[PDB]
Amino acid sequence: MSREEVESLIQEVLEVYPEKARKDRNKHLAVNDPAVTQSKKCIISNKKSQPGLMTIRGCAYAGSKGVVWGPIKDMIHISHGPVGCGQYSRAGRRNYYIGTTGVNAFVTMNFTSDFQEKDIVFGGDKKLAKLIDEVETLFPLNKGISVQSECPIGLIGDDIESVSKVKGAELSKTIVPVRCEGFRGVSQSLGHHIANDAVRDWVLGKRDEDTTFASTPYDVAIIGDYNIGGDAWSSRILLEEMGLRCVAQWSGDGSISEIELTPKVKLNLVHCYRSMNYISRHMEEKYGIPWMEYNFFGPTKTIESLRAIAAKFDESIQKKCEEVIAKYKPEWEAVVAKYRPRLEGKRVMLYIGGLRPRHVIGAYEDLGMEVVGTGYEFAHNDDYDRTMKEMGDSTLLYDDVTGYEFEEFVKRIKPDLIGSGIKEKFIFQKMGIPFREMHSWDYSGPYHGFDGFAIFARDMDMTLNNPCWKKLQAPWE
Amino acid sequence: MSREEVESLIQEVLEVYPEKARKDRNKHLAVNDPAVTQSKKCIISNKKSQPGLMTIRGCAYAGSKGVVWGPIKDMIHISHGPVGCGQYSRAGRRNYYIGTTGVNAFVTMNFTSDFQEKDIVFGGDKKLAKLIDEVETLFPLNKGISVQSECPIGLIGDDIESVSKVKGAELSKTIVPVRCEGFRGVSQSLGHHIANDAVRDWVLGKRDEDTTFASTPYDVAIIGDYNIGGDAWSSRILLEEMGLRCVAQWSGDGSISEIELTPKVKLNLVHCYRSMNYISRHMEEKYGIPWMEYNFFGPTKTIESLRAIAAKFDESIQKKCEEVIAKYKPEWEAVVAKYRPRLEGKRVMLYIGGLRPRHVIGAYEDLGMEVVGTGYEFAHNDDYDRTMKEMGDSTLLYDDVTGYEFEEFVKRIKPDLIGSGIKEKFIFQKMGIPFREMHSWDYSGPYHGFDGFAIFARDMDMTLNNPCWKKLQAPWEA
Amino acid sequence: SQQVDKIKASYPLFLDQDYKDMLAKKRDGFEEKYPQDKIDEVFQWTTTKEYQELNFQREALTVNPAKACQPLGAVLCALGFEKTMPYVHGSQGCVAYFRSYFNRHFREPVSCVSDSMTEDAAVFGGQQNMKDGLQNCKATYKPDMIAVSTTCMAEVIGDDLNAFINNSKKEGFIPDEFPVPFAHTPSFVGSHVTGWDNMFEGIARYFTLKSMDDKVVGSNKKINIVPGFETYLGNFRVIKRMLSEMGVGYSLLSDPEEVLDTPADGQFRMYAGGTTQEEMKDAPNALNTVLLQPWHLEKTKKFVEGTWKHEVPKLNIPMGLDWTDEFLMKVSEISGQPIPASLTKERGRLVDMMTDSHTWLHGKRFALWGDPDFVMGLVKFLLELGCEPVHILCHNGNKRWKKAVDAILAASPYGKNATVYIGKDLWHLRSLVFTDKPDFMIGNSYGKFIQRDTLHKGKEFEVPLIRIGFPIFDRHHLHRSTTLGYEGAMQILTTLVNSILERLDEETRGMQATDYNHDLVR
Amino acid sequence: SQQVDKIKASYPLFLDQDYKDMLAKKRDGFEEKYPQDKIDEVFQWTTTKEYQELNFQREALTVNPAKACQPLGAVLCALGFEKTMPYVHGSQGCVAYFRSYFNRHFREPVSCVSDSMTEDAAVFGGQQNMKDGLQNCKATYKPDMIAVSTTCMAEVIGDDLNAFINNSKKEGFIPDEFPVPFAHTPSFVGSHVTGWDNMFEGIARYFTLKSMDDKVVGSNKKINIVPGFETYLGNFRVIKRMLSEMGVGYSLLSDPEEVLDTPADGQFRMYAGGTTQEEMKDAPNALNTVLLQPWHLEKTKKFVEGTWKHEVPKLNIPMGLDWTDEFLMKVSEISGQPIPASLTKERGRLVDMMTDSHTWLHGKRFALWGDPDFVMGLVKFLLELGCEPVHILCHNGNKRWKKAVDAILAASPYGKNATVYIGKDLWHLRSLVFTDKPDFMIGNSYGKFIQRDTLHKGKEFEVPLIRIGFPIFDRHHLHRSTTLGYEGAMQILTTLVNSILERLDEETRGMQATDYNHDLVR
Ligand code: ICS
Ligand code: CLF
Ligand code: CLF
Ligand SMILES: [Fe+3]
Repeated sequence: MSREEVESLIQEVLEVYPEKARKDRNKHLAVNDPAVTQSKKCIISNKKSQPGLMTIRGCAYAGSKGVVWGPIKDMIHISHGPVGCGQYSRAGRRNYYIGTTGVNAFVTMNFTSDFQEKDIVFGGDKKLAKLIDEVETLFPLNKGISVQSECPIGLIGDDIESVSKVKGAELSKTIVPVRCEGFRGVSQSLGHHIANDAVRDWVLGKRDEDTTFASTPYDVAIIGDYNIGGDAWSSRILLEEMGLRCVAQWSGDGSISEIELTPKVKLNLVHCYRSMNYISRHMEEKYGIPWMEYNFFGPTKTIESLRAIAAKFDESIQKKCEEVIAKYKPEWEAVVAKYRPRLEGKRVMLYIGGLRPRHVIGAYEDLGMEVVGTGYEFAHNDDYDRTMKEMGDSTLLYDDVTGYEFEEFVKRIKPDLIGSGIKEKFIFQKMGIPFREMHSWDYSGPYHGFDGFAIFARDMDMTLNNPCWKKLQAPWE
Repeated sequence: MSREEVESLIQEVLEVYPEKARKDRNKHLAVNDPAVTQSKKCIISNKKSQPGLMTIRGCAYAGSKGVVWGPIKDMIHISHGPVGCGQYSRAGRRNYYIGTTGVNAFVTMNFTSDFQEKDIVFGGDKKLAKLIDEVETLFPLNKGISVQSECPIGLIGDDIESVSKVKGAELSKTIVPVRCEGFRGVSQSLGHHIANDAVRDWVLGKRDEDTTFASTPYDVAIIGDYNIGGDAWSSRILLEEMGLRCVAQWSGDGSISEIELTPKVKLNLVHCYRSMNYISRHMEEKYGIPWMEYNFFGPTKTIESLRAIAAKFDESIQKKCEEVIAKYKPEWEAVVAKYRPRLEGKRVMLYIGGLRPRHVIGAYEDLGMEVVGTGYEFAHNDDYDRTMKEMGDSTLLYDDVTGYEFEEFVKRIKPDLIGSGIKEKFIFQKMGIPFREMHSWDYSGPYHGFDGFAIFARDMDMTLNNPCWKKLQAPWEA
Repeated sequence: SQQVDKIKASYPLFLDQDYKDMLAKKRDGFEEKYPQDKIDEVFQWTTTKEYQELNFQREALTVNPAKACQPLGAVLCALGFEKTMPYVHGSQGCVAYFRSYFNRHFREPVSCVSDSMTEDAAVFGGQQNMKDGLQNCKATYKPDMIAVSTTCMAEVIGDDLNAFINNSKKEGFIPDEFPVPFAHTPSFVGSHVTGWDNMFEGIARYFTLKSMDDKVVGSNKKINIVPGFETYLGNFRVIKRMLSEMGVGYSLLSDPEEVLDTPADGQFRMYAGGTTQEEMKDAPNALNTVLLQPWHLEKTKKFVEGTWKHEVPKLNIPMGLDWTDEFLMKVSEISGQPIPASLTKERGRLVDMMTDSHTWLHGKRFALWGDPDFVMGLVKFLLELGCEPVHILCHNGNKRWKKAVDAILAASPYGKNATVYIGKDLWHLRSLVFTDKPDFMIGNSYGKFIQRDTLHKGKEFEVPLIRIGFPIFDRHHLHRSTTLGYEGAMQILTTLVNSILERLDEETRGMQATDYNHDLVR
Repeated sequence: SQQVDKIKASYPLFLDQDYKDMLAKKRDGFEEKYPQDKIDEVFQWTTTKEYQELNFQREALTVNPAKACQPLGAVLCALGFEKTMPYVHGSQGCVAYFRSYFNRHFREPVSCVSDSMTEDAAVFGGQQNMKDGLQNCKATYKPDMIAVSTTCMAEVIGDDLNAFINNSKKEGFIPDEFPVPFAHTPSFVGSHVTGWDNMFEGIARYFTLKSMDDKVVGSNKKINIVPGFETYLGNFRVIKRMLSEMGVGYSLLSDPEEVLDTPADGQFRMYAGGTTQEEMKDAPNALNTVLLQPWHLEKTKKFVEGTWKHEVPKLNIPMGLDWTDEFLMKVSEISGQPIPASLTKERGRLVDMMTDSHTWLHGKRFALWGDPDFVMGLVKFLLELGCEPVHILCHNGNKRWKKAVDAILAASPYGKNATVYIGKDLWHLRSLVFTDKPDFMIGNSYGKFIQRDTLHKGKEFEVPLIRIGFPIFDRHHLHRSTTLGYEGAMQILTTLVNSILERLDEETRGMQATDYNHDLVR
């Protein structure tokens, strides 16, 4: 499709909207120009969703509790408010961890204050204090408590900060109040920011005056990798094979202790810029720790990232990096030789949250696949700035796409594969188009690193070339 | 019902038969008279089944392969002939054993020659020899082979005895040819007799000149217990708690070695008289080993049997018997106290093969339950002689009962519970009458001994008092 | 490392020696993990009766609840009407979660919209959000009806749904004649089933309250059927099939069966089937209204009896033999149609299966949880089977429902060792299955975690989970099953007896150790 | 010892210490058992490729066959006709075994009689047995028809069924007009399916051969359906339902569905339903005859084409998507009825389930066995699902069937690693699943033993069994399932995907070891 045809498609799709909705949505759809570096000249992002248009965006509670704080395994996270928010987000995200659940790890459990009408009418601060006492009684091995606010908390005037302070002083426990009420912001992005601020204010500076940790020149932290299907472990094995010491993982399979030890590392390796750039900038400005973005999706991006990371250290790390690359070259070369012929030339459209719509493009291109449309639920304009040079010319870019918009774009473009979330999977499967869940990896993975690339290629081949896609038309119709 | 009522019921049921079938079947139905000791004056048994009347009887192959030889665990049993007989009898009988199946134990496996048309036309002796060689190759840890003949073997003129002799001499292996063709005899009973004769002729005398086994005065052999759901183990624990040494078990969880060691024991304890009285009499006449019948169904019969067995030995065995009885008294007394109130006064009709129809009566009576009708598939007249004194007065006795006869008797008598096989279970369950499988114990058990009695009482209560039996009539049809 | 011929997913890729060593290094160097002996000691403590006493003393903390919030049930109810868009006035995160939950349970598209209420509306309210959302939804997705529920934010700030919708119609954002039924669904009251009840009552009120003058009870020869919160498509199908066999005219109000089972034929159908607006308008003319799940249809019952003047029969959920019989007899009495021979034969076949499987089912002990009507129907059926429902948990149950279930248990000798808990979550149930171990658990996918915990104590302490209820996330296409009627009773019986037999086969599969009981025939 | 409050059955009663000690004493004193190290060495040897080479060199020995004998299938076919008594001329042990086999699979009464041929008939034949048996059976059980098959004894002796039955009618033992169809069913030829074919051909010939003069093809607007040896009641039901939805007149010849599913209502029904004699007499007037399982209906096909002059379509078993589509299109062509929207929606829903479960089903390796048509349909459906049927065993298959299955495998990329074996038993399959391990086994209950063996090698070597086929003895009410059509395809798909998910849940249930992959959502 040429640029003019994509623009005409955008206008035709927007034709159905009322004037206000059409005017707003025209600013969130664009035709990619790779030469453009200031994406605000072509697309607008991080705005309010239009009412009643079936957006895919979540809330600030999802961005804070479900994304940042939830993966931290040795901490207990209280969904403060009614039962629904905690129930729907319980174990829905595959942020993998190692631990004994209910004893020393609590990721897949749902702790909630289960607000009733009386809690709404008279407040829930006393209930929160009693809940903290009961948590301490029944889960003595927890190493900290976070209180993730749901919508009613900020509307009824509850003061969770004072409760957190008093109970933390009384029990000598880290209690982190997070004001992640769902109505705040426009998406999960403000949840990321609020969670980062809570980490900064209540956890990160805990060992500022502690010098007992033995630091090495090769100390790195992994920031913004949430171990989806073990992605962070696949990245960590490569980083440690390179001679580096991964002190912390933020926050997949993460403990509060390594979060507290993060200010001691020599380098910060940020995978998800969108969710953790705030804390990365804070650590750079306070402790002087440099941070760099890296990409471990596909062999090409993985090799480039490994070389860039090793360039931040001495020659021994560079030699170990070359050794790692040489060791893993035959494996991913065999993966390419097996699967690229089955996937060469296939066109894919993506719609994921805030990092992956641009991060997984290199992995698709390593298999000979072309990304023709991409978009974000909640990315900012810096994410689109990074996205311009990764996307092909005259490709489609969408921000906070509506269900109708995505369906019409898919109808016109007709991609061979779609990568999006669970709320689009069955829609596009019923349309006869192979679909890959790009949030949960379709309960597969990991996809990061060389080990993840084999799984990624196998999954793309198994879904794109499945026989079921050739059977949707009845032979008598 | 009175005696006249039972006689009238018998005549009314027989009314439907043709003259020949009615005349034959009139001799196989009787009203019990406990004072009668010669049952042939009232009932006739061990005769040919009437054609086309849906008998429950099996064949001689079932009585030999499925009953006697099959439980022997370290031996490989070849169903010689077409595939059907071995396939239908594979693992259908719960003769329990301990072993590694396919390596040193082979009870639940189906070995067959799988006769084709060419084997029928030209014989299968060469095929049998090749099969024996292949068995030796693929199952080196087998301690013996038996060849159970199916129907075509005796009709095509195959000589399995010569093949067995030649291959046994060549391989230094015990190969037992059993002429248990299904058409022989009238039921599984001749299968029992043929299997006993094969044991006598090919296995039992193997260690006649061997004296290395160290015998003790308290050596007993359990004969005719096939470990159905572990019944033989439940009996054995009681016998060994009594100070006795159980050298052999025939044939549930049985090995060929203990069969060969049986002629060294001091006493034979026969549970199933019907299936192993032949070998018991042979051992008595040859080795001078006395044999005695015992009953381990229910606490009363178990205690009586234990005392009778201990009376065959010295005073130490009797003292140990009293200790065992005292130890187990509270357990079965608690079982009775729990379950008899739920079962007192319930009436039972039984139809099983050749031993149990009279053996389980004491266990039923220990729970306050009355057996009003009993019968056998293939018992002889000595079994009925033993059955007369166990059955109540004016109770119904049936030999080789037909499906129609059993259904009509159950319709008229209306028992609270029926104990029979798998071919009657669903018939009587659809009639709204609780049913207990008295062959396989409804995949439960064991029922022997005190541990078995607990399970027996629990099972009878769970089936007789199940809520499902109160729901067969739809409320719009009460 | 990966072998291209046999690629490993996370399991068992992370069981490789290099990954194990890296994980051990991470744990020993930076996690500051408690010693394994302390972890084992604390786990053993959590399995004890003292821990259970501490656990049941909870007043403020809820751990692993067994319920959802009202707008989820409101959305499910709204999905049951023809070309109807569920519209949740409030914040969009709620709608994202509702859609994800239903997508994971049904493996189907779930259409629902939000008006995306933000901090701006947290003070002035969401009137403008309501106007713009109604206009945008109608223009874009073209529904014939928009059924409006609320999130907790809108309930807390006190948005007037009626006034907002009336203003939307007055200013021309939506046509005046366009149907916009609404219901307040506060998430801090009740649970998802309460939301279903509120949404259905709102829709029925919207369509019938102001036009009762011309209604005559029983003038259309039909029976209204209100299923309630139902996530088994087979239940809708079996109710419709059974009513069709009897030749009984019926109207299934809120029928989401079609829209939750659309075919994959190359096109996406946002709407499919559902109760029509004409059916809802004509509902007061029915002979009577039957509530399939009366214990969360109380507001609907009040409206139907007080406004439609329908003498709603006192019927339990048609689960199991006795209650299916009672439902069929009541339907026959209301409609005048005799119960046909096909249904009698079906009942007889269910009884035959009961007699076939009673030996394996007898005496088995069960811990179960779920919604009140489903739980009480399951308890009744288990009592009919001779099973023992030792633990009966209903997080969203009330005292009257508990009294009714206690009355049901007292009527059966198999309810002697049964205890009913209301307001207890799955951590309470974990304590119960540790201290008073049942044979099996019946519940939704969350119970899988409990099973894991029991297996951590030992194989002999493991309590296997039987997945019946909502939501089921870790198995495929179980939402197609049936739990109502004779068909549902047979399906439940088969599942129970075969779970028992599978467990017995697993326990007796050890060669030369327990395989003496590895019977071919069971 | 037993505790009255918790009574132990054999498992785990015999795991008590006293029983363990007694068993150890028995083994050490009198069993002369091989040392455990030797037993382990021999087992490990039996798991190897050298043992497989020795095992596949067998020429005379058969171990654990996967087939039965002809009269079993003859009895099953005879049971499908109205008020018909199966009558097996020969020895009674065969009939006892047939009845026990069918009772255990169906958990239902199975009526069948024998004439009890003994040593007396071994020389002179069983003519008197035939006369007396026919008279007694007709007088006692009052059937409208007696369908006569044979045991191996009668076949070896050479009894003339036709002459014996004619003499029985001539001497007045049975009336001349009483229908007594017969078939020779030698157990040393073919298998049970061959017996079904022979019995059906005998019945059809008896009712139609001598009255073909007045028959006109297609004059009753019906299609004959011959199901063959079928032990899933759901298959009969689904074929009848699908033909009814299309509005296609049909006659299901040999329909045993009613008599194998009688209700438990307080009375025993020896006979129920079945194909009527009028239906069989009118069969040549049908438009065409469709054979559901053509690979064991070859004699029936020859009779139908040569005598009824029906152009029997070349159709595979209607299993899975493509073959169900072909069956429906052929039925539409023959009858002139279009395929309705309900069947199209059902097909679309099956495709939707396929798309939902393809990720879990893809690449899974299977060993399967059973009857030729069932096995071929299962292989076809597995190929449609993206699965790999690595081992395909059919003990009663022939070379032409193997060629057809090889052609099916070559047409799919997922059949690359598949091998078809004919004349091999389950010991061969045990060797195959040890040396070339699949993910799962699909077959009857006998495969459970194979699973045990694999578990003895190790948990990582265990091959779980998925119970589809005949006979299923260790589970309850699986005979009610469906394997044909879209409904059967959905049931099979659900079983397969949920077996995979159950195995994955079992493998990831270890706390702090593998439970990182114990996902709530799959
Ligand atoms: S945190 Fe973000 S929506 Fe960066 S909220 Fe979301 S586990 Fe997505 S594109 Mo789900 S900004 Fe992570 C994300 Fe990306 S939950 Fe995961 S997949 S890389
Ligand atoms: S936007 Fe986000 S998910 Fe929504 S409530 Fe707000 S924090 Fe939570 Fe919660 S209980 Fe249910 S799901 Fe809501 S209506 Fe309230
Ligand atoms: S009375 Fe007995 S069971 Fe009958 S054959 Fe004879 S030994 Fe055997 Fe065998 S293969 Fe089938 S089941 Fe028979 S027809 Fe022959
Ligand atoms: Fe049955």
